[PDB]
Amino acid sequence: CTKIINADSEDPKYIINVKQFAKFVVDLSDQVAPTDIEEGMRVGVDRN
Amino acid sequence: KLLEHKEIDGRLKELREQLKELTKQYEKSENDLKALQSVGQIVGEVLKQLTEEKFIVKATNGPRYVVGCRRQLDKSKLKPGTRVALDMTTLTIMRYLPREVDPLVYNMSHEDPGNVSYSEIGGLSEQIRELREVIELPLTNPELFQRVGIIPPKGCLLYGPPGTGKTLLARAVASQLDCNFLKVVSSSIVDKYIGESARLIREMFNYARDHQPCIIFMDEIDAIGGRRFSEGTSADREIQRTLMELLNQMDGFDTLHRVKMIMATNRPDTLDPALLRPGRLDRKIHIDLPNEQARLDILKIHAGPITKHGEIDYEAIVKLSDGFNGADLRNVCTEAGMFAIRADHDFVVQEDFMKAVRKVADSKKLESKLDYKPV
Amino acid sequence: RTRLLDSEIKIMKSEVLRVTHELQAMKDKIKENSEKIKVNKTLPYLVSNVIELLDVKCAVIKTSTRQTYFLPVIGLVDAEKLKPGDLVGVNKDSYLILETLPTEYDSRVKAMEVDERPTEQYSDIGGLDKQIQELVEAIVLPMNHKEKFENLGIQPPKGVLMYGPPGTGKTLLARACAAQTKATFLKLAGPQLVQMFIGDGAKLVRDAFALAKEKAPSIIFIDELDAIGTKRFDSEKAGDREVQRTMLELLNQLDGFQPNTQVKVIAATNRVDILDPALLRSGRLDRKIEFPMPNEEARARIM
Amino acid sequence: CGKTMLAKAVAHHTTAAFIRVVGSEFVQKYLGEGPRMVRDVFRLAKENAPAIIFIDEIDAIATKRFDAQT
Ligand SMILES: Nc1ncnc2c1ncn2[C@@H]1O[C@H](COP(=O)(O)OP(=O)(O)OP(=O)(O)O)[C@@H](O)[C@H]1O
Ligand SMILES: Nc1ncnc2c1ncn2[C@@H]1O[C@H](COP(=O)(O)OP(=O)(O)O)[C@@H](O)[C@H]1O
Ligand SMILES: [Mg+2]
Ligand SMILES: [Mg+2]
Repeated sequence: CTKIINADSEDPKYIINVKQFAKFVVDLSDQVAPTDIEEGMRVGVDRN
Repeated sequence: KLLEHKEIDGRLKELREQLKELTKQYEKSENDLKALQSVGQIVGEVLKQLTEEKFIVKATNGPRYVVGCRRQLDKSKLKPGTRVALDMTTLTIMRYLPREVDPLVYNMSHEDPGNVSYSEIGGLSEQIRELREVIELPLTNPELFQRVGIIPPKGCLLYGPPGTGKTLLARAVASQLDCNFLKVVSSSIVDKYIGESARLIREMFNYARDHQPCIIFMDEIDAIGGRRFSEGTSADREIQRTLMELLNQMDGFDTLHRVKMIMATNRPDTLDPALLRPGRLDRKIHIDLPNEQARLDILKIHAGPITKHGEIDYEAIVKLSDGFNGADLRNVCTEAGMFAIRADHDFVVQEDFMKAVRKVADSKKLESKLDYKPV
Repeated sequence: RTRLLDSEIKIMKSEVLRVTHELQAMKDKIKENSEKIKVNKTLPYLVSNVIELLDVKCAVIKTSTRQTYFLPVIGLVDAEKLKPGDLVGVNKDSYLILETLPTEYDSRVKAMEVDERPTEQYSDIGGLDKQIQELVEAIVLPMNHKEKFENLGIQPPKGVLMYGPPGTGKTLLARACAAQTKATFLKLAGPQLVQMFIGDGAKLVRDAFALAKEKAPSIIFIDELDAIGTKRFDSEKAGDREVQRTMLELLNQLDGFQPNTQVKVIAATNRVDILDPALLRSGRLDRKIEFPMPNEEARARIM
Repeated sequence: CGKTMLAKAVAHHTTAAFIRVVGSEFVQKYLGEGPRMVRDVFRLAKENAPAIIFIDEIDAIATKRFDAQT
């Protein structure tokens, strides 16, 4: 699990944050909608 | 007749245009077909030299490594102390590098387009030439101090009540150098990390040794300055470490030359006397409340671009002006137009100034009235 | 008609070259886009910070894995739009920068911004119409009639303060004007600029005033300023400092070096004697107004 | 009171190896760089010569109170 910094317009292109490590541009899965992926939220995130 | 020749060539030129334009569009993306293959060159530093091929480095990451180099890249030039570039895979030094500029300092250097001048300031010209004496005179003429036989001072500071022009003076100085005037807010230099608050004081002044005629300005030192403590909270430990790095970096084991430090504060009471030492801080410039002539001066400065009518007795404004700042006269000239903004008078009548002084005057009844004499 | 067949034959040869030309570049796009979507399907972007841009053209960055990297070749972003101190999305293995990521804004700063418009109207506020009037004209008119202040020509006023007994209505005007103007309203709590680690409240100041710098129609509110605005004191052996750090960047960052007229400050306290007079100067907080107790008629009006 | 100046004069007229460290630089960001930075200086004083270490602003390191929570 991680923490979301923010999204951007027109695209998913999420900005993620973790405990100590760096910050990534990440994406959804197909199992969830982009509705409740609101900013400042903890999400479970695969390792690869 | 060749009349049908030019009618034919019109499809030939635009025929080749479909080659040239889309071929250039394939060329601009053809640069990225191989241009996206560069691999990093881990930023390191040369510790010493063991043999001609046995070198020894340490990254900005962690541990110390033993490394080789390329046989064509001037191994004699690899001095202990330089910043070099590495290999990620086989760990060999690829290319010597210049010094770093640590972009907080690059974004400290030249981001002020403030073009205020000495014409704008008024009333403290003795302190203007007095402050000029350290930063402009020996920077242009060292030979008089060399013949007399005394070294010019290192740095000086500015103290007084708030709103006497202490920031405005340094901004008037800031419209002169444009490359080697480094201005410090004394709050960007601290973070929650271990020694990064000290790394900034290291490499700002390393950059000051890099650019020899240079001015360091220090605004509101009371956050970082301090007197000392008997070690109450856990936060002021490393801040005292950050300050004691600064004091040794001022005049410890170094020819402090051509790097002139100008400081400023509102209270020189919460300061270290070791920082207030005449070895380190050489002159203490006292900026006081304006006199009647200087309030007349600042009044005529801020009274310039005001649509008025010529009946302004500036004497009476100064006469009710007792114990005023350099900015509250700008508040009076601002607020006479705040009387002019009602009843739609585009001009300014002479009465709204005496109304304005009678509002600004009792507006500052809630002031604290401290003089803050340096000790 | 002699040479028109030869020149028409050459032009037909040129169109016959144009067919394989558009086919040539139209075939040239596939192999380059196949690796373009290869470096774009590496969508996990390990963002970094642009340390420095060389001239011997090159660049050095630092990923937020605390890792420094030299690079000879920049990538898809050119050098001209970049500067030392930026932050970009970088490839993982090649460490090759790809995009340009816009801002660095904290989630607490994002929590400060309203999106609700709490509706209040001035006839819900009876018997304060002088302070209401001088409050509205000092803020709203530098947002709607700028050429009126430039007509005579003055710098507009900057920084209002309200003080008095804590029941006279101080939040009420802020929620009133927050319903009135259609600008970027931004509120603050008193001890919100108080942090455990050092420098975090100060960076929280410069991030908020960076965001209010970004929104050019925007005004800033502070509730209960005395939580951070305590007057300083000289003490050995003890004494806080970290609150006075953020207070000093509130002073300098508010007013002084590199000022601007884009935001207006609305500060709310009830007690004044605690406050450091450095923020009480003339220009950091211009219009200091008190809210007295209602005389008789406003007491009838409130009920 | 000539605290730095006397070390300048002795360091000028000395004939042995002089090692001159600044006592607020042992606080590196990384772990271990500090302690290794402590031990290799005295190792170089050992291997080098009958040498002289100089340390200034000892208050940056040797304080009285401590806190095993930061
Ligand atoms: N006598 C004066 N005449 C004209 N302008 C003045 C006068 N006094 C002050 N001012 C103006 O008012 C502002 C306040 O003065 P000054 O800049 O010296 O305060 P400061 O030292 O920057 O405050 P702080 O350092 O506490 O933030 C200045 O920018 C200056 O231009
Ligand atoms: N016109 C008015 N005059 C005085 N008080 C009012 C008026 N309208 C509403 N109030 C009440 O007074 C309060 C105003 O809040 P305020 O006095 O700013 O709180 P505090 O200053 O203690 O933080 C509101 O909670 C509201 O119920
Ligand atoms: Mg309130
Ligand atoms: Mg000394």
